[PDB]
Amino acid sequence: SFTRSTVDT
Amino acid sequence: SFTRSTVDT
Amino acid sequence: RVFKKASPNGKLTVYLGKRDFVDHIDLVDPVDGVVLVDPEYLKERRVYVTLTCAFRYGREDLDVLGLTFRKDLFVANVQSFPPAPEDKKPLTRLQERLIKKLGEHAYPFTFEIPPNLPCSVTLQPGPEDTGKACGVDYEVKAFCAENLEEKIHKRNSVRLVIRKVQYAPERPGPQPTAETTRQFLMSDKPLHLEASLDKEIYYHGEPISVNVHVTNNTNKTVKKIKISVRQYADICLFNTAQYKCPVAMEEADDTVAPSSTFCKVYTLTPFLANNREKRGLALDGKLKHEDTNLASSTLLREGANREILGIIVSYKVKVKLVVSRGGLLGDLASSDVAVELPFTLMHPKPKEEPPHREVPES
Amino acid sequence: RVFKKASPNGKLTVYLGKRDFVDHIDLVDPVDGVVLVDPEYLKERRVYVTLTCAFRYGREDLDVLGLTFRKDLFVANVQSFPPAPEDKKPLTRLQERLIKKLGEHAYPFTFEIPPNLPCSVTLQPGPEDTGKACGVDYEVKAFCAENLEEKIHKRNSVRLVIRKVQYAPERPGPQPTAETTRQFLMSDKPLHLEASLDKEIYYHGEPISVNVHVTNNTNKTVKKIKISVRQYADICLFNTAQYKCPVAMEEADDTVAPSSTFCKVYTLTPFLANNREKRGLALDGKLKHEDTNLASSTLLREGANREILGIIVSYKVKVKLVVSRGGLLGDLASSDVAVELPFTLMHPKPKEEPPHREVPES
Amino acid sequence: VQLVESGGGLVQPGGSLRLSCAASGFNVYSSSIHWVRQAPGKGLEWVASISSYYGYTYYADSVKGRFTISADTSKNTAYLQMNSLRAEDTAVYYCARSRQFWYSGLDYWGQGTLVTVSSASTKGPSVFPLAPAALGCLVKDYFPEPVTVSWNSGALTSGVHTFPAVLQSSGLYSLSSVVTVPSSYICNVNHKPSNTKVDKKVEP
Amino acid sequence: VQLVESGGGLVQPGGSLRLSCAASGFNVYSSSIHWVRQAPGKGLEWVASISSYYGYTYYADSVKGRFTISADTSKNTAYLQMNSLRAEDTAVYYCARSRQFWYSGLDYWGQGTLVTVSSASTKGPSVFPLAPAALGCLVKDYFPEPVTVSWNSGALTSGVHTFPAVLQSSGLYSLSSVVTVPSSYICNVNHKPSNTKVDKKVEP
Amino acid sequence: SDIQMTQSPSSLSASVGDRVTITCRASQSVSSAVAWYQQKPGKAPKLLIYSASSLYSGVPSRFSGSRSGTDFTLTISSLQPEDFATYYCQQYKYVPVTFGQGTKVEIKRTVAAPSVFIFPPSDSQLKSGTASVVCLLNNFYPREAKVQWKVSGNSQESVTEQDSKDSTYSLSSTLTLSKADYEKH
Amino acid sequence: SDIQMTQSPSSLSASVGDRVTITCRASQSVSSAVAWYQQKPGKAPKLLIYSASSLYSGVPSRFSGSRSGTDFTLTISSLQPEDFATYYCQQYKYVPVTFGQGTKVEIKRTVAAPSVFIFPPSDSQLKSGTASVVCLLNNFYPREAKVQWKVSGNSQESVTEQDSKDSTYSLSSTLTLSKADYEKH
Repeated sequence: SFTRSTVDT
Repeated sequence: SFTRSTVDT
Repeated sequence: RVFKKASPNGKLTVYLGKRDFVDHIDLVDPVDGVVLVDPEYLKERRVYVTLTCAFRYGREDLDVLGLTFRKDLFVANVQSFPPAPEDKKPLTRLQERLIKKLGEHAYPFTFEIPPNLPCSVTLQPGPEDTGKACGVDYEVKAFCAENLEEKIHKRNSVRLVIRKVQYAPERPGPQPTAETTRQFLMSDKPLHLEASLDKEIYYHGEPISVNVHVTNNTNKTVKKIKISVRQYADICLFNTAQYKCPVAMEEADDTVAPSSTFCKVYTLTPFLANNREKRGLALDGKLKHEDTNLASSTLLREGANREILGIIVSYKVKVKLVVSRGGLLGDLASSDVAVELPFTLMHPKPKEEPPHREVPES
Repeated sequence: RVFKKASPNGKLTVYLGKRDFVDHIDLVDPVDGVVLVDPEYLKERRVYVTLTCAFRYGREDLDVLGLTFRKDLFVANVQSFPPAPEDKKPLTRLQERLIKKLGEHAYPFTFEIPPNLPCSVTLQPGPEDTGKACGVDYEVKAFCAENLEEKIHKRNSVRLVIRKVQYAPERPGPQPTAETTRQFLMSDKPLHLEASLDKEIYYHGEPISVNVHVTNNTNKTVKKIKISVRQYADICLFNTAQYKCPVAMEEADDTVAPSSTFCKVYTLTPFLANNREKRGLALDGKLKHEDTNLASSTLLREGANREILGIIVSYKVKVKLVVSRGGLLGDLASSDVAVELPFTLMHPKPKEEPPHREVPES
Repeated sequence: VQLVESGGGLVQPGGSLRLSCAASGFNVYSSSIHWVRQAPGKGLEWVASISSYYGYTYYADSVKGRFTISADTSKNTAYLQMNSLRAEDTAVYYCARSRQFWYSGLDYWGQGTLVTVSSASTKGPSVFPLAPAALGCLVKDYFPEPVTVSWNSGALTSGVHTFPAVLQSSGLYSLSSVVTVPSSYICNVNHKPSNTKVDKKVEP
Repeated sequence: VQLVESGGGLVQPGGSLRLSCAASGFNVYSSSIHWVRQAPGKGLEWVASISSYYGYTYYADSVKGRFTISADTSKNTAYLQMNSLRAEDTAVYYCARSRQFWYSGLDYWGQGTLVTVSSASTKGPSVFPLAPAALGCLVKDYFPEPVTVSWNSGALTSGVHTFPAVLQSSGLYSLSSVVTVPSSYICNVNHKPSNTKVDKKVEP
Repeated sequence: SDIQMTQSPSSLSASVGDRVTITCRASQSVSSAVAWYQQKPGKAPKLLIYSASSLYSGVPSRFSGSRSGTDFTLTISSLQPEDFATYYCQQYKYVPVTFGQGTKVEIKRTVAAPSVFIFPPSDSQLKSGTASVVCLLNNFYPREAKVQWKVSGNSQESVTEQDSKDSTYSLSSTLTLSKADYEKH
Repeated sequence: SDIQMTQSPSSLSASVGDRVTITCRASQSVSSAVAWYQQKPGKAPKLLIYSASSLYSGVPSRFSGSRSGTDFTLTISSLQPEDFATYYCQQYKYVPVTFGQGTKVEIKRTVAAPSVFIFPPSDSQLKSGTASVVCLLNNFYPREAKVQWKVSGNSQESVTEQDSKDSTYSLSSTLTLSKADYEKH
């Protein structure tokens, strides 16, 4: 739906 | 004054 | 009949056989004449006859009306009285008879107009112009003086305005056919356009027939078709100047649907009745103030590619298609398709009658 | 932080390290990413990732709104799951860390954008446009299917719009200086005109300084001076199309007397506030509907003179002088004097922050 | 190449008429079209002229302010609008063409149209025998021209001298037809406008 | 590079004011100019914003319909037109600038201008001595800020604690200045708006 | 300015093969802008000469013109049978373009005796109320003749064209009269 | 949409060389669009961090920021003497741009005994018609203190800034009263 964000731990 | 005409006899 | 002019003092009189000297491209008709002098009251003892080609033209910076600047493009002089031993020339058929009629006090003179010279063309003056004609015009001047450098007197000179004219060639040329193909962006299908006049050489007042063939294969629709005849004039006084002036335009509301063809015949006729207000239009050489038609096309000396002085007049026919706008680029692009058809506009060679000066005078 | 998108079914998820890939002319930043798959519910046993460069554009002949035709300019595909023995590629620094976080069910993919490719440019849509953006825009697509030729399902694919951008070079070039000399007909004295911008490279919103020097020696008077900045865009889809659009014009009523000089400095600034209604204007690549500035100039690959696809955007500054009319030829000649000054309009290279999407959202 | 004009006829004094000269074979920009009228039994006279190339129109002093000439270049036709016509304007109108470049006389002429301006109306002819050698028959008080006169229904074509009609002071036409018979009939008179065929016999 | 604003002052409630921020060192097309107000003793607040490149202007909900922001690109100045000002609108207004490409925080700030909206007029300060250790002096019922308080014409700068002024419920300001003297004077108070220098002595 | 072109003679007669000359005079100098026309009865005029010396195309070479000052002459070398018509003189140097009076050329024949016949009004004239008498002159040459009326203007006469059979004219002069005046004598 | 940025603690004190951490919380996700400012009393705020992790140019490297979900932290490694000011938290992802409440950082000192002084209204108050009494608390640390009034709201107090000589606060809470009520007790 929508481009989300996330961190590479 | 003005250019007249004449015949060559 | 021959034309004679006399000085205000009456001592000097010059005779000319005609006023229009036809140009045959490779050769030009010689300018012959007879000068009548009376040495009894003439103490200068020298008579000089001068042929001058000048580009008379007005000045915009100067606010004075009528005053013009004279720039000579070709000056030639021949001295008649006394008879020059070195200037021995043959006598034309008309020249010898004039001497016999006048007597032993008449002496001849003859000039040879070199080729590659401008023809008599007069630009159309504006409504506020009160001076002499502007353009190229020849002149034959005769006077008597002690020397060339001596100041000239108004009462001791005569001047006649002569012309150098060209007529339509006897042999017609190839039919002028020009075609174009415009490729658009949305689709690879081209938009073809063809045009072809009936014949190369047209006369003054003769209608001009234009054949238009449109083969539309694109997605856009042609809105209007514009047909015009434009006069191309080249002036070379100090630098070459190019300008254009439409003398006959006709707009058609023909619409061409996509993936459909079109064919029509258009008729055009250039004339001076509707071009009175177009200041700067080139017309044939006037003598004093007469009405003259549009300037006839000049026959250049093959493909010599020389820089001819004076005014060179040429004509063309432009076929323009108006293409509908919109879509991606909107009104930014220029999608009009045009093509140009050159043609020649002259007079047929007269049989006996030379061009006259306002035959039914008011 | 990295950007992730998931399929509507939730079985497929792809991770991208960024959305703007800078072009260094000679090399382009590689497009790396990680695709997360779950083979337990995935019976197709094949996962394909495709990078596509397409010229999406509307249709004027079709009355349907929003529908557009897609023409691919560059298509490349790489299969990730199962790991291809032949497609063995090195892992980037960010790519290896993403695999560690996700687990053993994540596989990488990497594309190499070839040079001589168009940058993301989006033409400005009209007020009546309701479809997607028109212009060149890249896209990263990931999906799983039995074969390439198999029909794609809307629930079994993901797509992200990426960009290829260029920034201003570190080294300034020569100062753009252009001069002209126009020779008239009445007099041999020339009309000189010089112009020179302050520097070659300008930024978005930075004012443009124009230095105008007029050395008038003719008899005519200059009426008005027009300074404009025009955007030159080249589109090569099926045939090369050239169009121009002024983005900032400033008219000055300065008058230069004959035999007098003139010197002034003009300031211009192109911006989108007054160019909203100019349909077809080229803007920088949008993601979905954001506001973007005027399209930055494209750095062509030296003088290779290649036919680059897509849209090539360039800018120029035009200095035009209006010359008074009248005199012999009247309003038929075209005596206007013009000169053009090219310049480059880009963004400085950002230090850390990439371009963002409407930072203060309404 | 041919010049043909139409529109002439009988008009009351003070009326108006439209003469159209449909030029065929040439155009109107390269030719100057002139109108020339000829009164019955009189010489030629010039009334109007138009030059479409220079856009100049000329009129005679007699018809100045009443006659208007114009050209329709679409179909190559020239019109002559006449207003406030008088009795002296009755004549035969010819359409003439002259070369624009340049004038060399009226080489091409129209076939001619007749314009009659009279306050009188149509009147029936009256046939009166002429008793005696020669035999005659007088027809008078008729309008307009012409009338057909024959003897013995065309059987007597020898010695017949039909004289041209003349205009009387009352505005009516009259003519006499005579024939010579040495020793020894039927004066066949027909008038097309009144569609009347009156025949009379002549006896001493 | 510097941002300086002028135009602040005392205005009656329901009035209007014009704040002009003359930006120097940069233009207005490549920078977005913002206005931030700070109430006395409170946190920052954003009231207006203008983006001259895209031609977009934004206002806070509290000042919507009353505050108008515009930019004059000719001299690189941004104006803030305030109308129907209320008592709660008194604050210190700052002019801030942010990069247009792209937003990275309000890096450049103005020096600050003070806008006071009160219905009261100028009032003279009243000086009252405070008998006793420490010695004090109270100044009340004055307007507007500030007042200069000194002890012994600046000869007593040790142990003096001039406290910040406060706003009373009647719309008038007041403050107290105290000093500590162990065993053992002159409360020099000056008010610039009223050009009054009142001095008092404190004795037990 | 107006120019009156006096054309003489008004009418002449000549035989076949005779040399016929016609003189046209202009009140003012008109250079050499003079044209000649030929109009047979009932037909349109036909252009013959332009510029007073140039023969029009398609015209037989027997026709010729000349100029001497203001006197213009149209000369026919051999009088062909088809040359018998009316000739007009034109000048086209000044507006208005003025034409000549015209000259009638007819065949030549010997003198013919005029037979005089008198026709009294018939009995039908009695009830009509109008009285008219016509005198008849048949087969007389040339056209000019003298008529005397007796039993005074208001008299009308008509002349027929030359009949090819007899080459003679016919005269019929009529005099209308009132009933009261007719019965007076 | 509006975003309330809860900044804690409201105020803290620390000594030189101490590690100071400040927490900023957002009611909604704001990605990494958070900036930090430092405003000394009387001056304009100074930008320190943008994008919640990028140090502004010209700022000493002791300042640092971090992000963890919606919790933004500003950390000072060594508390330099010039770092004692007020710090505000900003978000610039959604209009309107909302700021934090602000956090005051002051020097740390040992506990100081609050000396309580009472000042009765002077004789000049008798003719003025207004009665006011101010209690004085000098050289007390920390700022928080308790005041009791007796002889009930409508009481005003003012706090001076930390004087560098003593590093202590001063309190002066005043209570105005009417003439009738003042003379009651």
